[PDB]
Amino acid sequence: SGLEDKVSKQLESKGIKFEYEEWKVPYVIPASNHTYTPDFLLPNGIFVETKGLWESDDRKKHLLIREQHPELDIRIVFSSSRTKLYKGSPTSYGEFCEKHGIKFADKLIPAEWIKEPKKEVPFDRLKRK
Amino acid sequence: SGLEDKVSKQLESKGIKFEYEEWKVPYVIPASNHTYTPDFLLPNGIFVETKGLWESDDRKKHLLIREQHPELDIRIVFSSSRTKLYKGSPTSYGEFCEKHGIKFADKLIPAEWIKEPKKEVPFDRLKRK
Repeated sequence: SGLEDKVSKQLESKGIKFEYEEWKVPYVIPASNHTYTPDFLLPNGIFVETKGLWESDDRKKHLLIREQHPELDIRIVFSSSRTKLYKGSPTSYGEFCEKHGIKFADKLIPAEWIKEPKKEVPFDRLKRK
Repeated sequence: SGLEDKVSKQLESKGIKFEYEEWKVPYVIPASNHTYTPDFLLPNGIFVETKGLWESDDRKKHLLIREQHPELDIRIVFSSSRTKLYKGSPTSYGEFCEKHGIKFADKLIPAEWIKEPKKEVPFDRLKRK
């Protein structure tokens, strides 16, 4: 940077010996608690989230929720699952979902999902509104 | 949204009783591990970070570092300590530092800091670049 150079030029001019970016300090960012509210809950126990732009954080949230709540069946309906993860990415929302076993579809809830046999939803583990 | 509207219309048209944003799924964002590399380390054991823009995440980082490594003396030299935290915020970088006990200066490292008596830095706690 320009700032680092000024400071650097300062110390040297005054003959101050110093160390630069020589040392690393470890630290941990504490685990945090959050909640996610799926857009729709179908009678057969299927949760459905609708999504246009699907940002990095949101993808991680889904991967985390699947790891933490494997008995939850949460699927996604995209305006377009072809959209690429980011600017010049080669990977698309749909591809990502396929890689992680996230069931998805475009524009509307597929007819077959609505018809899957109802399953138990662990509501005790959830918090209402 | 167009997507939430179309999907709920599709559901209503098929007679599906669905709950909308009725349930909160709790989840945890895992603790993460990092390392911070101060820009300079003076002979007397004082570390100095040079900062221009200083974002919300960078600030939060500084507080975690002070908490986890209270044995280190980490100070900040800003391009301007008058800069506001974020657009609209009334609080400046300099006021954030005073509120949290972080020593700071503007543009160049204060001569009086350079002159403070040496304090041994516990390098066993740190990791070389």
